[PDB]
Amino acid sequence: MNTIQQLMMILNSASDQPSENLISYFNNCTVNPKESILKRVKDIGYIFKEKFAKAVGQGCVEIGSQRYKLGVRLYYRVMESMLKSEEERLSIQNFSKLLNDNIFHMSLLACALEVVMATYSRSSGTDLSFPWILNVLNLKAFDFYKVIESFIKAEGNLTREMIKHLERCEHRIMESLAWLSDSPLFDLIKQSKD
Amino acid sequence: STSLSLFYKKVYRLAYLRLNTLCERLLSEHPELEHIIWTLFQHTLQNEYELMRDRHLDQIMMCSMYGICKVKNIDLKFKIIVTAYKDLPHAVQETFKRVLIKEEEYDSIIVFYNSVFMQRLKTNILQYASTRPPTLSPIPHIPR
Amino acid sequence: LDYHFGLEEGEGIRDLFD
Repeated sequence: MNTIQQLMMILNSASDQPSENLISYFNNCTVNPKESILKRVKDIGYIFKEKFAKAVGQGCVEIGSQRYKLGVRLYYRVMESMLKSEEERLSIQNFSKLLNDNIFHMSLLACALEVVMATYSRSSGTDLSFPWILNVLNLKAFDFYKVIESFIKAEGNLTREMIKHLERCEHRIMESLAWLSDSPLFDLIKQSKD
Repeated sequence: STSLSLFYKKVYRLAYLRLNTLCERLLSEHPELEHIIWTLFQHTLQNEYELMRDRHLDQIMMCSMYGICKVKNIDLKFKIIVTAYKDLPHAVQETFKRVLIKEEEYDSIIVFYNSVFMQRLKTNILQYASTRPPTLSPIPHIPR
Repeated sequence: LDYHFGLEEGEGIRDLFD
């Protein structure tokens, strides 16, 4: 019963930086992640615009920036929702391990960017259709998937169409992508077969 | 390993739903076949996982249907299976026209069954051939 | 709804990377 309009208003005014509360969580960690988190956002954004422009026909594409930023605003809003949630579920305030994991932040961000770019599909060479974002970030399908269900429970403002799109990406990971030879899954299966 | 169990759990639900969809339209005459096929299907994902490598879930699915029918003498042509599959909303022709064989070689889903599938599973598929009832694998709950 | 949530109450995003 959600409309595209509300999430659009939320992201439009949301901040590009971690909130006071999110930093609160960064400072509660055995190892402080605020540093790697900011730097990662800086570099990926640099890589993302160049790639976007390249995939999009050719030249200079002022639209790549506007999207990445919306991605980041969602990324942070979702990370803080997940943390608040975990805190009331396990009653601990640390989380150092989760928040220092490169893959976790890599997956959250991608997922968040996949949603933002989805809404603006009706906006050559080829662009974003779901798998694209993976290659752009050098992120495996099996890792992305690990972030999907939580992302859906952390963001109460997702449309029906957006959850639907997220599920379709998940089904494609499960049907083949997570089974490619480059997939961490086979190690996860071997590690378990012993 | 939450990651690995979440993954399998969901891959089973998806797989079963698609299997149940095809079996209800293709094998209504023999309602018993679905549970045996699902058993072979699950056995594969769980124990012959190398078979999925660079391959598609639906290719193993249609190959299990075609298999058990064979040992139970139920007449089910692959051409009939393909046509139905095409009706599923996510279905892409390429999934049964271009399937991996050895290294970089692709051919129809038939060459796959006969050249790779049947061989890796021949031994096991035989169990079900025994005129004795099998240890059917548990169906994915999937309520709600 | 109509989406399959496979996580159980005793499970959370933190166990997925744990």
